Amino acid sequence: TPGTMLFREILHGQLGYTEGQGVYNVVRSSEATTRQLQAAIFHALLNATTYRDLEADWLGHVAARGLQPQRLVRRYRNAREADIAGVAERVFDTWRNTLRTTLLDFAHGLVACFAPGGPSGPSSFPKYIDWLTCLGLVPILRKRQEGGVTQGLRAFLKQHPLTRQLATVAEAAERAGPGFFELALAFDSTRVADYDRVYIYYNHRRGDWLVRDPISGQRGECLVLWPPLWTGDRLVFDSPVQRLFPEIVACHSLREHAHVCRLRNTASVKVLLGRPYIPSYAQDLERLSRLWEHELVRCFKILCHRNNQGQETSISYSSGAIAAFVAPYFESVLRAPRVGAPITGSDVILGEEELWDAVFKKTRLQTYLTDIAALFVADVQHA
Amino acid sequence: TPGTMLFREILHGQLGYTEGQGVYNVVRSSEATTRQLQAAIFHALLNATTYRDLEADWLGHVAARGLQPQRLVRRYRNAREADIAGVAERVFDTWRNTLRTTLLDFAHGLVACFAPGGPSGPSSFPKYIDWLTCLGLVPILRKRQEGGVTQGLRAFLKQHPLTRQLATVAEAAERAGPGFFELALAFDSTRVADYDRVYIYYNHRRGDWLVRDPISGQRGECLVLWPPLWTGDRLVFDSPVQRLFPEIVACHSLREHAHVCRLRNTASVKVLLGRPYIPSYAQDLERLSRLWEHELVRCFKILCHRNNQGQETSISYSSGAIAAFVAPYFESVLRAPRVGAPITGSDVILGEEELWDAVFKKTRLQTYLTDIAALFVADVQHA
Amino acid sequence: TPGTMLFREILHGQLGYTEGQGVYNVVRSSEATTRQLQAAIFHALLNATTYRDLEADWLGHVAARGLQPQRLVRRYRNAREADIAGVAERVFDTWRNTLRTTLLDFAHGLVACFAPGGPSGPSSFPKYIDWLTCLGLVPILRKRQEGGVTQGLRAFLKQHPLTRQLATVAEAAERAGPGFFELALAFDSTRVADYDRVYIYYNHRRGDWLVRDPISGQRGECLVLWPPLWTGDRLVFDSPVQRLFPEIVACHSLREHAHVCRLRNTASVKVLLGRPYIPSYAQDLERLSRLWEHELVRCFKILCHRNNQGQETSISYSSGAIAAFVAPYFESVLRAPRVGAPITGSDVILGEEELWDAVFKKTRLQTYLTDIAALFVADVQHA
Repeated sequence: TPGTMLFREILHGQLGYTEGQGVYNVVRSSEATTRQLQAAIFHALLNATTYRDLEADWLGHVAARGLQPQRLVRRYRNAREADIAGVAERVFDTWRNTLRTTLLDFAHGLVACFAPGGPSGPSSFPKYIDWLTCLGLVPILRKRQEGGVTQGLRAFLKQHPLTRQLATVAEAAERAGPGFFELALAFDSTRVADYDRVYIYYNHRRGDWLVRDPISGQRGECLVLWPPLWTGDRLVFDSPVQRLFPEIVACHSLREHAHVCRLRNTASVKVLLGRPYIPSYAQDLERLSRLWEHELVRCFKILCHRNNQGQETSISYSSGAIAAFVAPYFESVLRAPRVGAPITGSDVILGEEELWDAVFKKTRLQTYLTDIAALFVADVQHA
Repeated sequence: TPGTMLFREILHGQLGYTEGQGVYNVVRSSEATTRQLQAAIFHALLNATTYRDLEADWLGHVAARGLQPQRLVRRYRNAREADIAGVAERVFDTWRNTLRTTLLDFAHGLVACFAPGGPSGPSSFPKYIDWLTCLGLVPILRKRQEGGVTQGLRAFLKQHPLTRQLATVAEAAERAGPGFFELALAFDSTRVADYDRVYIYYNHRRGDWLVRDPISGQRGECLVLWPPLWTGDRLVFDSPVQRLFPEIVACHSLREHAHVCRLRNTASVKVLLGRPYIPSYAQDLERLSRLWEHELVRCFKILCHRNNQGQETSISYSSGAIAAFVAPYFESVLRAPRVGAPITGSDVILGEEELWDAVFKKTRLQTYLTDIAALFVADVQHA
Repeated sequence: TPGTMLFREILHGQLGYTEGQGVYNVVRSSEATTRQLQAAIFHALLNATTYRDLEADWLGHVAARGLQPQRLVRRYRNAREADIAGVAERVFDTWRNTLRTTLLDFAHGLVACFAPGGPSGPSSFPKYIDWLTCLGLVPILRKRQEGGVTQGLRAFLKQHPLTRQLATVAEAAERAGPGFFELALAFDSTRVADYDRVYIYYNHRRGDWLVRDPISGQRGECLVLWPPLWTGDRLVFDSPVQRLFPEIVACHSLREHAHVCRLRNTASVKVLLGRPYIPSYAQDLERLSRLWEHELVRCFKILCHRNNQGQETSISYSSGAIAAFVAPYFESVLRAPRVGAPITGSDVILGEEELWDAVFKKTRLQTYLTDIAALFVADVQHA
C-alpha cells in the first residue's frame, strides 16, 4: 500500500525539492490538447465544398449588391483601368469576412474544449495523464452515460443564425452537424479515472496482471499500460518516477542526516570526565537538480529552445511527443478515429488566426472557392 | 487550521525572503485582463457593417461639403492631375477621424474596466486569482444582485452624442447596445470571494471533497479546482505554494539556527572549571533564490525576455498562459461566452492606438467601408 | 501604533542603507504626471475643427495679405514655375506659426500643472502615492471646497488675446473653455491626505476593515485599497515595504551585532585569573542591495535601459506601469473621466515640441486644416 501513495507524494516533492522538479509543470500543461481539439473541430466543418453552397451565397450576394457587370462597364469606360483589379479585390475581401463568419461558428470549438477542460467532474485531459505517467499505468472509468453538457452545446447552436447569412453558410456545416454532434459526445460521455479512489497493486497471481477499482460508485473498467511492470515475485514498476526514487531517498536522507548532526554540533566545548564533524550536502543537491532536469526532458520529449549565449529557455512541447503521447491518450480514450491529423511543434507557437492560416494552408475549399469565383468574374470584364 | 493561514503568509514572506519571491508580483499584475477587457468591448461594437450606416453618414457628408463631383471637374481642368489623388485622400483622412469618433465611445471600455478594476468591493480580477493559485482552489460567491455600477454606465451613454454626428455612427452601436449592456452586468453582478472570510479545509468524508463558506453574510456557493488536492487520510494540496514549503522552512530554520548560535558565540574565552563553530547559510539562500525564480517562471508560463549579453530582463506575461489561465478565470467566472478571441503576447506591448490597429487588422468593416467609398468615387473622376 | 510609524521610517532608511534604496527615488519622481497633465489639456483644446474657424482666420489672412491669385499669376508668367510650390509653402509655414500661437495658449497647461505640482498645500501628486504604496492603502480627504487657485487661472486667460489674432483662434478653445475650466477645478478642489495627521490601524471588528482619520480639522473621508490587508486576528499588511521588513531587521541586527563585538574585541591580551571572534557582515549587505534592487524594479514596473556592455542605466518609468498606476491614481482621485488616453513609454523621452508632434500625430484638425487649405489653393494656379 504505501508506495503508490508515496510515489504520488514524492513527485509532489513532500520531501526535498530541486529546480528540475518544477519542469514537470510544463508537462502538466494543457496547451497541446486545446490545439488538438481546435484543429479537431476544424476538418469536419471544412469538408463540404459543394457547388450549391458556394454559388447560392454568392449569387445571393449578386442581386442585393447589383453585381451584374453591365452596370459596371459604363462606369469604368477605360481599357486602361483594370476592372478586375477593382472587382476581384472586392470579391475577395468581403469574402475574407466569411472566414470571420466561420469564426463566429468557432466558439463551439471553444466551449466543447472547456466542456472537458473547464469543470471539476472531468478535469482537463492531460492533467490526468501525468498521474498516469507518474504510476506508469492508466485506469479508465468507461461508461456510456451522462450526455448532459452537450445539450448546452445544442441550444448554443440555435442562437447563432440571427443574420440568416450564417445559416446558408452553416447549412453545409449542419449536414456535418451530426458529424460534429456525435464526436462531441464521446469524450464527454466517458469518465476519466480518479487517482486515490481507484485502488492499485491488487492483481491476479501472474496468470495476468489485472487490477480493478473497488469503490461504492463503480467497479474498475479498463487498464492501459504504456509501460508494463516488472514482477520478480516483487512489484517493481516502470516509470520516470521510479527513476527518481532510490537517489531521492538517498538525497532526502542526506539532507536529513546532515541536519540533525548540526543541532548536536551546537555545543561549545566537549565535557570530558575522567575517573570531527562532516555535515555537508552542497554538491549533491546540485547533482540531483541536473539529474531530474536532464531526465524529464528526454522522457516526455520536451522541446527546450536554448538561445544564443545559452541563457534563454523557451520551453515548449515538442512535435515528436505530440504524435507519440497526445494521440494515444487522445484516441484510446476518445475511441473516435476521425481526428487523425497530428499537428507540428510549429502549432504551439500559433494563435487562433494562425490556425485559420493553418485552415487556409490545408486549402480544402479555401483556394477552391477563390478560383471559380475569380475565373467567372475575370473574363466578363475582359469582354 | 493554521496551514492555510500559513501558506498565505509564507507567500507573503513573513519568514525569510529571496529575490525570486518578488517575481510573483508580476504575476499579480492586472495587465492582461485590461487588454482582454479592451479587446472584449471592441468586437460587439465593430459588428454592424450595414449599407445604411456607411452611406447615411457619408451621404450626409456629401451635401454639406458639396461633394457632387461636377463642381470639382471644373476646378481640375486637367487629365494630368489625378483628381482621385485629390478626392480619395480627402475621403480617407476625414474618415480616419471617425476612428477617433469611435475612440470617443471607447471611454466606456475604460470605465467598465475599472468598474471592477478600480473600487474596493470587487478588486481587480487577477489580483484575486493569485490567492486562488496560492491555495490551489477557487471559491466563487455567486449572486444575481447588485447591478448598481452599470447605471452610471447608462447615464454615461446619454451624455455623448452632443454633435449628433456621433449618434448616427452609434446607432449601429446602440442596436448592439443591449448586446453590450448585458455583458457589462455579468461580471459586475457577480461577487468574487474573500480570502479569510471564506473557510477552507472543512469537507465531507471523501464521498466528495466539498468545502463551503460559513459567514454571517452568506453561505458558500461555488468551488473551482484547477488542481485537485491529494488526501491520503491527510490533507496534502497541489500548488506552487506547496512546492516552496518543505525547503523554505528548512531555509528559515537554517537562518534561525545559525543566528542564535552567533549570539552565544559572543564570548571571549571559555571558562573551564576543574575540580568549533559553524553558523553558515551563505550558499543556501542563493540556491533558494534560484529555485523559486526558475519555479515560478515555468509554473504560470511567464515570458522573460533576456537580452543579448544576458542582462536585460523585459518581464511580460506570455501568450501561452494568457489563453490557459486568463480565459478560464475569465469565462468560468464571467459565464458570457461572447468574448472568445485570445490575444497574443504581442498585445501586452501594444498601446491603445495599436489596439485600433488590432481593430483595423481584424478588418470587420474597416476595409469594407474604405473600398466601396473608394470605388464609387474613383470612376466618376475617370468619367 | 509603532509599526506604521516604523514602516514609514524604514523606507526612509533610518536604520541601515543599500544602493537599491535610492532607486525608490525615481519612483518618487513626478515625471509621468506632468506628461499626463500636458496631454490631458491637449485633447479638449484640439477638438473644435469647424469650417467657420478654419476659414475666418484664413479668409482674414486673405485680404490683408492680398491673397487673391489673379495678382500672383501676372508675376509668375511661367507654366514652368510651380506656383503652388510658391504659394502652398507660404500657406503652410505661416500656419506652422499658429501652432506656436497654440503654444502661446499652452502656459495654462504649465500653470495648472504646478498649481498642484508647485505649492505646499497640495503637493505634487505622485509624491503622495509613494506613501500610499509604502503602507499599501490610500486615504483621501474629499471636500468640495477651495477653488481659489483657478481664479488666478481665470485672470490668466483674459491677458492673452492682445494681438486679436489669438482670440479668433481661441474662440474655438473658449467654447471648449468651460470644458477646460471645470476639469481644472476637480483635482484642485480635492485634498489629498496627510501622512501622519491621518490615523491608521483602527478599524471595526472584521465586519469590515474601515479606518478613518481623527484630527481637529476633519474626519476621515475615503479609503482606497490597491492591496487589501491580511488579518489572522493580527494585522499583517500587503506592501513592497512589507517585503523588506523581516530581512532588513535581520540585516540591521547583523550590522548592530558585529559592531558591538568589535569594540569589546579592542583588548590586547586576555587576563586570566586562576585561584575566537566572528564579527562579519560583508556579504549580506551585498545580498540585500541586490535584493531590494530587483524587488522594486518588478514591483512598480520600472524600465531600466541597460546598454550594450551592461553598464549604462537609463532609468525611466515603463509604459506598463503608466497605465496601471498613474491612471487609477489619476482617475479615482480626479473623478473626471475625460482624460482617457494613456501615453507610451516613448513619451517620457519626449519634450514639449515632440508633444506637439504627438498632437500632430493625433491629426485631429491638423491634417484636416492642411488639406482643404491646400486643395482650394492648388487648382486655381492650375487654372
